[PDB]
Amino acid sequence: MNFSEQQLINWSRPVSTTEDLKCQNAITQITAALRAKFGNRVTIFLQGSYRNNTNVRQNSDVDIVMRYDDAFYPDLYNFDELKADTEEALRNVFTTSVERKNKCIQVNGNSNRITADVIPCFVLKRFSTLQSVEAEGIKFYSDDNKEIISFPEQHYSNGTEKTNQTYRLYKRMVRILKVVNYRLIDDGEIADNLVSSFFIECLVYNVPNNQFISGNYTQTLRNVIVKIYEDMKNNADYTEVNRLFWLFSNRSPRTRQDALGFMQKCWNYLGYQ
Ligand SMILES: [Mg+2]
Repeated sequence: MNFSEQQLINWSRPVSTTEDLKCQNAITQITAALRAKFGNRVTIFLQGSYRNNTNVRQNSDVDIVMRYDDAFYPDLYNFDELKADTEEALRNVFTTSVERKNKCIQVNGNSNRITADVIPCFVLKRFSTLQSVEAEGIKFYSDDNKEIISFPEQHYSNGTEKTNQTYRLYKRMVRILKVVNYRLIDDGEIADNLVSSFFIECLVYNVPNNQFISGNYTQTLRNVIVKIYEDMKNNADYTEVNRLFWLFSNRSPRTRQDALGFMQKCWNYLGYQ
């Protein structure tokens, strides 16, 4: 195949992490700006690639969640106002670096801090039929009126558990496939939204643990791609990493065909035979 075992190992490593000075600087500065307005009425935490340790690009943007939750976690008002107040708190400090986006407020970085997406949100509680329990996550609204929900804590914990059980290969395989995704996008071979990082993470999550072969990145990656590809042809019922909801739920526009096509492009790019 086209890339050596060592090249796959190199691609499997995290590139940006929460240890990075520029990441710490962004979190510190943004946290101070938000606390100046909201005090203890919010919980601030990370989600996305810095939280799950799946970054494969230098100087990656960080996703900082600001959960307005005074009603649920009190000190021992609609979403439009929350997001506007969040934007104001950030603009007072970061001025022209602040840009409102559809699902977040972006705070553009500089020589000393990474860019950050600040995600104002509320507590969400929803019943999971998969687990027959009420689950707690977050909810917010996009500027184009979609209700966006997430379970970042359960996503974090389940992904960490799987990597701990697979010789650390679960997240290493996610990272490799994210690298291939960016390369295919840069080459114009796939659209930049054929698959997202979240989608890749969920696809690999559903590959059984016994497909991850200690110390064999080439064969593990082969197993991962073949398993997802075949599962997509076979109409498989994949879960999200959070194990609370189905990946191919009728709430989500992404499809098994998207995953099948992505796996094919990865297989061809990597040169497996
Ligand atoms: Mg992200």
